[PDB]
Amino acid sequence: TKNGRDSKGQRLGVKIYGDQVAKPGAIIIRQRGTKFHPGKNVGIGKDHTIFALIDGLVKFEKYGPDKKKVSVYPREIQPENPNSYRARKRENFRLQREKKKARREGYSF
Amino acid sequence: TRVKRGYIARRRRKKIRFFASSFRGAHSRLTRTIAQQKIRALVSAHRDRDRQKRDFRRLWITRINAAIRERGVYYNYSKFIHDLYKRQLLLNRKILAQIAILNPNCIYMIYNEIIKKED
Amino acid sequence: KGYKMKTHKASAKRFRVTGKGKIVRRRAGKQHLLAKKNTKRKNRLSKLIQVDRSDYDNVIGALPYLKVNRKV
Amino acid sequence: RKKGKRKGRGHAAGQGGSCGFGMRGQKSRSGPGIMRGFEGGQMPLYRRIPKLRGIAGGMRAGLPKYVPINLRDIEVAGFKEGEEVSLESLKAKGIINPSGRERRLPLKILGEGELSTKLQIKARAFSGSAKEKLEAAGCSVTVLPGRKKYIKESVRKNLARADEYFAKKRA
RNA sequence: UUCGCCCAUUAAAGCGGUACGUGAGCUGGGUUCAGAACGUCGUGAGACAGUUCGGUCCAUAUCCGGUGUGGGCGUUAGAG
RNA sequence: UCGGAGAGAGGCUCGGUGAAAUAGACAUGUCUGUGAAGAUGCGGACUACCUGCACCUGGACAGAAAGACCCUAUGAAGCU
RNA sequence: CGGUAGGGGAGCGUUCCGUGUUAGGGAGAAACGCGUGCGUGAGCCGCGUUGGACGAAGCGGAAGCGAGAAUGUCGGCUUG
RNA sequence: GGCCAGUGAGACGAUGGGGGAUAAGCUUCAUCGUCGAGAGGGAAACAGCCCGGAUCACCAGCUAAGGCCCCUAAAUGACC
RNA sequence: AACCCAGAGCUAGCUGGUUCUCCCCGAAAUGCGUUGAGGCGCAGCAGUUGACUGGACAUCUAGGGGUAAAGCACUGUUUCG
RNA sequence: CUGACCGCGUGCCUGUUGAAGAAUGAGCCGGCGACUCAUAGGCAGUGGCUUGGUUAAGGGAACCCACCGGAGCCGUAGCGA
RNA sequence: AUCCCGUGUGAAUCAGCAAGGACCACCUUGCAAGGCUAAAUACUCCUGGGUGACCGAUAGCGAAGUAGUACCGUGAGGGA
RNA sequence: AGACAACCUGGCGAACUGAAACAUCUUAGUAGCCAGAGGAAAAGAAAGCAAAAGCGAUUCCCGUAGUAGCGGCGAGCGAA
Ligand SMILES: [Mg+2]
Ligand SMILES: [Mg+2]
Ligand SMILES: [Mg+2]
Ligand SMILES: [Mg+2]
Ligand SMILES: [Mg+2]
Ligand SMILES: [Mg+2]
Ligand SMILES: [Mg+2]
Ligand SMILES: [Mg+2]
Ligand SMILES: [Mg+2]
Ligand SMILES: [Mg+2]
Ligand SMILES: [Mg+2]
Ligand SMILES: [Mg+2]
Ligand SMILES: [Mg+2]
Ligand SMILES: [Mg+2]
Ligand SMILES: [Mg+2]
Ligand SMILES: [Mg+2]
Ligand SMILES: [Mg+2]
Ligand SMILES: [Mg+2]
Ligand SMILES: [Mg+2]
Ligand SMILES: [Mg+2]
Ligand SMILES: [Mg+2]
Ligand SMILES: [Mg+2]
Ligand SMILES: [Mg+2]
Ligand SMILES: [Mg+2]
Ligand SMILES: [Mg+2]
Ligand SMILES: [Mg+2]
Ligand SMILES: [Mg+2]
Ligand SMILES: [Mg+2]
Ligand SMILES: [Mg+2]
Ligand SMILES: [Mg+2]
Ligand SMILES: [Mg+2]
Ligand SMILES: [Mg+2]
Ligand SMILES: [Mg+2]
Ligand SMILES: [Mg+2]
Ligand SMILES: [Mg+2]
Ligand SMILES: [Mg+2]
Ligand SMILES: [Mg+2]
Ligand SMILES: [Mg+2]
Ligand SMILES: [Mg+2]
Ligand SMILES: [Mg+2]
Ligand SMILES: [Mg+2]
Ligand SMILES: [Mg+2]
Ligand SMILES: [Mg+2]
Ligand SMILES: [Mg+2]
Ligand SMILES: [Mg+2]
Ligand SMILES: [Mg+2]
Ligand SMILES: [Mg+2]
Ligand SMILES: [Mg+2]
Ligand SMILES: [Mg+2]
Ligand SMILES: [Mg+2]
Ligand SMILES: [Mg+2]
Ligand SMILES: [Mg+2]
Ligand SMILES: [Mg+2]
Ligand SMILES: [Mg+2]
Ligand SMILES: [Mg+2]
Ligand SMILES: [Mg+2]
Ligand SMILES: [Mg+2]
Ligand SMILES: [Mg+2]
Ligand SMILES: [Mg+2]
Ligand SMILES: [Mg+2]
Ligand SMILES: [Mg+2]
Ligand SMILES: [Mg+2]
Ligand SMILES: [Mg+2]
Ligand SMILES: [Mg+2]
Ligand SMILES: [Mg+2]
Ligand SMILES: [Mg+2]
Ligand SMILES: [Mg+2]
Ligand SMILES: [Mg+2]
Ligand SMILES: [Mg+2]
Ligand SMILES: [Mg+2]
Ligand SMILES: [Mg+2]
Ligand SMILES: [Mg+2]
Ligand SMILES: [Mg+2]
Ligand SMILES: [Mg+2]
Ligand SMILES: [Mg+2]
Ligand SMILES: [Mg+2]
Ligand SMILES: [Mg+2]
Ligand SMILES: [Mg+2]
Ligand SMILES: [Mg+2]
Ligand SMILES: [Mg+2]
Ligand SMILES: [Mg+2]
Ligand SMILES: [Mg+2]
Ligand SMILES: [Mg+2]
Ligand SMILES: [Mg+2]
Ligand SMILES: [Mg+2]
Ligand SMILES: [Mg+2]
Ligand SMILES: [Mg+2]
Ligand SMILES: [Mg+2]
Ligand SMILES: [Mg+2]
Ligand SMILES: [Mg+2]
Ligand SMILES: [Mg+2]
Ligand SMILES: [Mg+2]
Ligand SMILES: [Mg+2]
Ligand SMILES: [Mg+2]
Ligand SMILES: [Mg+2]
Ligand SMILES: [Mg+2]
Ligand SMILES: [Mg+2]
Ligand SMILES: [Mg+2]
Ligand SMILES: [Mg+2]
Ligand SMILES: [Mg+2]
Ligand SMILES: [Mg+2]
Ligand SMILES: [Mg+2]
Ligand SMILES: [Mg+2]
Ligand SMILES: [Mg+2]
Ligand SMILES: [Mg+2]
Ligand SMILES: [Mg+2]
Ligand SMILES: [Mg+2]
Ligand SMILES: [Mg+2]
Ligand SMILES: [Mg+2]
Ligand SMILES: [Mg+2]
Ligand SMILES: [Mg+2]
Ligand SMILES: [Mg+2]
Ligand SMILES: [Mg+2]
Ligand SMILES: [Mg+2]
Ligand SMILES: [Mg+2]
Ligand SMILES: [Mg+2]
Ligand SMILES: [Mg+2]
Ligand SMILES: [Mg+2]
Ligand SMILES: [Mg+2]
Ligand SMILES: [Mg+2]
Ligand SMILES: [Mg+2]
Ligand SMILES: [Mg+2]
Ligand SMILES: [Mg+2]
Ligand SMILES: [Mg+2]
Ligand SMILES: [Mg+2]
Ligand SMILES: [Mg+2]
Ligand SMILES: [Mg+2]
Ligand SMILES: [Mg+2]
Ligand SMILES: [Mg+2]
Ligand SMILES: [Mg+2]
Ligand SMILES: [Mg+2]
Ligand SMILES: [Mg+2]
Ligand SMILES: [Mg+2]
Ligand SMILES: [Mg+2]
Ligand SMILES: [Mg+2]
Ligand SMILES: [Mg+2]
Ligand SMILES: [Mg+2]
Ligand SMILES: [Mg+2]
Ligand SMILES: [Mg+2]
Ligand SMILES: [Mg+2]
Ligand SMILES: [Mg+2]
Ligand SMILES: [Mg+2]
Ligand SMILES: [Mg+2]
Ligand SMILES: [Mg+2]
Ligand SMILES: [Mg+2]
Repeated sequence: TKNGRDSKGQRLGVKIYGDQVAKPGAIIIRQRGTKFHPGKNVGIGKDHTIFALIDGLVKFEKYGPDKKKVSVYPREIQPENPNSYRARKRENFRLQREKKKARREGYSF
Repeated sequence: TRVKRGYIARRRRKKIRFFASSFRGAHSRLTRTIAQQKIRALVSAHRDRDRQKRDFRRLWITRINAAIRERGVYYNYSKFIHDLYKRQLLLNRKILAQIAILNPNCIYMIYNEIIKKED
Repeated sequence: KGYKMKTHKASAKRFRVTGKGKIVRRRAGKQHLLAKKNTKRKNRLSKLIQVDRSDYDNVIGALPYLKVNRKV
Repeated sequence: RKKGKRKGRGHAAGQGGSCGFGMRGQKSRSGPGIMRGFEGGQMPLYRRIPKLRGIAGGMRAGLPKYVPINLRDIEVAGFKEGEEVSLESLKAKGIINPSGRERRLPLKILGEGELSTKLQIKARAFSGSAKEKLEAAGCSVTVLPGRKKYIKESVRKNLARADEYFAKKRA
């Protein structure tokens, strides 16, 4: 008859993607049914909310042959770049803040 | 402490009126109108100090085109100028206009140098 | 005898301050209709929460004698 | 002394014309505003939140009943050995300035910091850690009597009948 | 009332535009103003894209525009 | 129909006395185009010596203030 | 280094108070009128064939402290 | 984080669409540009299209968009 | 529902007005709620003041997706055989 | 000082998505004419003390003001109805 | 609770009575149903002295002259 | 007996307003009106405070304190 009723969008969908970082407890996906399946190091909720049990990179996989599942793997961060563009500019900012604050009270006259 | 406005107003008004001397009609009389008219005057002035720099180049170029067109059948302003540059001369358009009027023979010579060299 | 500001009383029966100077309040909704609220939710509605930065103005404005640090 | 804005004079100055009230409507209109705690007619924040625990019914508010002092303060102060601390001698050196409500109060000692001296202390009360640290440092702790609570005779008979029971039982 | 119908003619009794072309040119209705009555709705006060009888719009032309009617000055000396 | 003449009171000229509503400033053409979508004032053409007087009322969204009609206001009052 | 609502900085002026019964002033003060003067401007500094007795600068203080709009408002004077 | 403002009527244009008649200078959303709050040039004139973002002086010079018969700056240029 | 005075400078989320100069920065017309719709609260986006920071503009790789296109494997729909 | 002739040049305010508007307002001129005061709260800027800070009313050679006046008040403990 | 009043009922005298924030016990404090009394405090139609970061003829009182006058209103009242 | 500016006591006693409406509440026992007396009036010599320690008629100022509380527990009111 007469239309025009509706619902606020529920905020469902992927919260963290593949190869991003997760905290323990961090929600990876809110879904209605299961459009994904829990993998390893990964718990599932009552509403089929998928959440991480472990810090690390989250990876999506073929559940096979058709469906998909998500699991979390622990990563390793050793490789801090000692000398690179990133390091160079961030350092530069530090040292410029230091210098520019030190040449104030160090002003004669 | 009560303060009458006193002359603080009338001075301002007067110093505006001085501005607007020789405006026809009620533009030279009534304060309230005079105000506006001052502003507009100042405004045009500012505008046309910019227009000015446009208009004399207008003019100069025109006169130059006239001055050259006399010599060759096929000669222009455009041609001329292009020729002045590929011959590496610095003279700007004011000077070529004033030399066009006030020393015509000179411009004939210049043309003869550009011609000799383009030859 | 001048006029001194009055504490807005209906605001002071609601908000108070912690020793370090932040404002706190109760949470709304644990009064009736509890049976149909799960225990977990009920626990969450039992605790004391620091008021949202947003409202700090209105509150502060109506409780002038509340000693409050906004952490400056 | 920074010179004040005089609103409504000139534009080039400052807040001229409107004065910084922008265009129209309630906030630019002369007169008392709208109440500080009020949002548009939506149920105001303070009204949609429940009243604080005890206050809400008329259970009396909690009030300080002693003037708390740590041992920190008694260390920093100029107390030489043997000296009486009490209440009075803490006003003397000023480390406590009592106001009306505080005047009418007793004194209580709270352990913090480690006292080195032998002092003679008088107060109506001590925390556990307090008198522990005090009797550990060799200080004499005088506990002053509070004012007797008046009791009618019948309740003395009851409370004494108790003590007679305990006494006949242990002996 | 736009519309339209008829009478008697007529060469023919065109259709549109111009703020209903035209209310500081004129006049009826319409904005159904206040009174009253009928039908109808409403317990009611009152109502009606119902009907009915009664029912106040002024104006010395500044400028433009116009119809006439002059002066001044020009028309290279002045006139008829 | 279909207007005509005449008499008075004005109108008109001369002398005397002498207001008013109005009014941003006004050196105040027409067509057409444009534009807050109907322009003396912006554009393009066209037409226009300067200035009176008598007449005429098409324009200046002419003049005489809250629009009676419609809506708003947590306005006002009367009535049920 | 465009700029409305709007925020911030730096200034100018008016009348009064302190310094102060000040400097100066019937050898002409305030004011009024003028400037080939100086300022980014508000304004300042200089000058008077006016005027006829008061009153700066500096360093500070205070406000009945700056007008073109309110169908503002009171007087004056026009237009018609 | 602190202190303390306005704003909460938007307009068209490009694009994706819905309502409507794949009508409206209509209406309602989405991602952008300009106007709002932006002058200059091009567009006959011409908020929203194109170029470009105005500290200020110069009777200097080079260009953008756009143009080079006359009004009106530049070719009455060349070759198909 | 008279007049005159007083409460009264009533009240007006409405309309009108709001006066000197220079310098710097500079918006919004959106969301939610509202006896709300031309008002207001909070958020969003100004200014000024601090505390932390290391980015932005580019370049490439990696994620999940179900639009444009496309399709008849399902759900409808449809023509003829 | 005047101004032959050429070019450029759509009064001001208010208020709007937007105005030269045929949108409002002003006949003209000169005056009067609007974010003020008191008392508190918060924040900033300056001082003064930090042997913690400060006085209120009150008294004062009339005022101001020396010198008093610690009653109060702010900071030194929190948690909890 | 205490305090004070309409209607109606209605005690006790110190071995009492009232108060101590419903009420009862206990303790503490006080003695209603009869009166009267200065100062510290409020005010300006005024009187006498004093001062003024108060006005100076649109200001200051409505009023520096016939001012509550002229004038207006039946009157209350307005009012230069 | 009448007159008498403000202040004061007693008696009658509003409403606009605030609460973003309004009815309890607020405005406020305010204005107004009536009556009365004084240079002040009123209050005043504990049938009072307090809390297990004490005070010693009334009035007024500072403070406690925007605290305890009261309140469509809203607007607000607000002690000792
Ligand atoms: Mg949905
Ligand atoms: Mg479970
Ligand atoms: Mg004066
Ligand atoms: Mg003034
Ligand atoms: Mg000239
Ligand atoms: Mg604390
Ligand atoms: Mg419960
Ligand atoms: Mg705020
Ligand atoms: Mg101020
Ligand atoms: Mg400023
Ligand atoms: Mg203005
Ligand atoms: Mg403001
Ligand atoms: Mg305005
Ligand atoms: Mg506003
Ligand atoms: Mg108001
Ligand atoms: Mg209030
Ligand atoms: Mg409750
Ligand atoms: Mg507590
Ligand atoms: Mg204290
Ligand atoms: Mg025939
Ligand atoms: Mg024929
Ligand atoms: Mg016709
Ligand atoms: Mg007709
Ligand atoms: Mg007409
Ligand atoms: Mg009729
Ligand atoms: Mg009937
Ligand atoms: Mg019907
Ligand atoms: Mg009749
Ligand atoms: Mg005429
Ligand atoms: Mg004519
Ligand atoms: Mg003629
Ligand atoms: Mg002639
Ligand atoms: Mg002649
Ligand atoms: Mg002639
Ligand atoms: Mg005739
Ligand atoms: Mg006749
Ligand atoms: Mg006659
Ligand atoms: Mg005559
Ligand atoms: Mg007149
Ligand atoms: Mg003309
Ligand atoms: Mg058009
Ligand atoms: Mg046209
Ligand atoms: Mg034209
Ligand atoms: Mg023109
Ligand atoms: Mg006409
Ligand atoms: Mg006529
Ligand atoms: Mg016009
Ligand atoms: Mg409403
Ligand atoms: Mg109402
Ligand atoms: Mg720039
Ligand atoms: Mg700028
Ligand atoms: Mg501004
Ligand atoms: Mg000066
Ligand atoms: Mg002076
Ligand atoms: Mg002298
Ligand atoms: Mg002089
Ligand atoms: Mg003077
Ligand atoms: Mg000077
Ligand atoms: Mg000076
Ligand atoms: Mg003399
Ligand atoms: Mg001086
Ligand atoms: Mg001076
Ligand atoms: Mg004033
Ligand atoms: Mg004026
Ligand atoms: Mg008028
Ligand atoms: Mg007048
Ligand atoms: Mg909204
Ligand atoms: Mg809207
Ligand atoms: Mg608006
Ligand atoms: Mg559009
Ligand atoms: Mg579009
Ligand atoms: Mg699509
Ligand atoms: Mg189609
Ligand atoms: Mg569409
Ligand atoms: Mg549209
Ligand atoms: Mg583009
Ligand atoms: Mg705007
Ligand atoms: Mg822009
Ligand atoms: Mg432009
Ligand atoms: Mg252009
Ligand atoms: Mg651009
Ligand atoms: Mg640039
Ligand atoms: Mg070039
Ligand atoms: Mg040319
Ligand atoms: Mg050719
Ligand atoms: Mg009657
Ligand atoms: Mg009436
Ligand atoms: Mg009132
Ligand atoms: Mg008012
Ligand atoms: Mg009024
Ligand atoms: Mg009302
Ligand atoms: Mg900028
Ligand atoms: Mg936008
Ligand atoms: Mg509204
Ligand atoms: Mg806001
Ligand atoms: Mg910001
Ligand atoms: Mg994919
Ligand atoms: Mg992809
Ligand atoms: Mg798929
Ligand atoms: Mg979909
Ligand atoms: Mg498709
Ligand atoms: Mg199929
Ligand atoms: Mg099929
Ligand atoms: Mg010209
Ligand atoms: Mg032009
Ligand atoms: Mg022109
Ligand atoms: Mg409009
Ligand atoms: Mg106009
Ligand atoms: Mg407009
Ligand atoms: Mg409009
Ligand atoms: Mg006016
Ligand atoms: Mg007008
Ligand atoms: Mg003023
Ligand atoms: Mg204010
Ligand atoms: Mg103040
Ligand atoms: Mg303050
Ligand atoms: Mg300090
Ligand atoms: Mg004192
Ligand atoms: Mg004294
Ligand atoms: Mg004194
Ligand atoms: Mg009693
Ligand atoms: Mg009591
Ligand atoms: Mg009793
Ligand atoms: Mg009574
Ligand atoms: Mg008896
Ligand atoms: Mg007693
Ligand atoms: Mg007795
Ligand atoms: Mg009694
Ligand atoms: Mg007695
Ligand atoms: Mg008595
Ligand atoms: Mg006079
Ligand atoms: Mg006078
Ligand atoms: Mg005079
Ligand atoms: Mg008598
Ligand atoms: Mg009498
Ligand atoms: Mg008497
Ligand atoms: Mg009421
Ligand atoms: Mg009412
Ligand atoms: Mg009020
Ligand atoms: Mg109300
Ligand atoms: Mg209201
Ligand atoms: Mg006395
Ligand atoms: Mg007496
Ligand atoms: Mg006695
Ligand atoms: Mg007695």
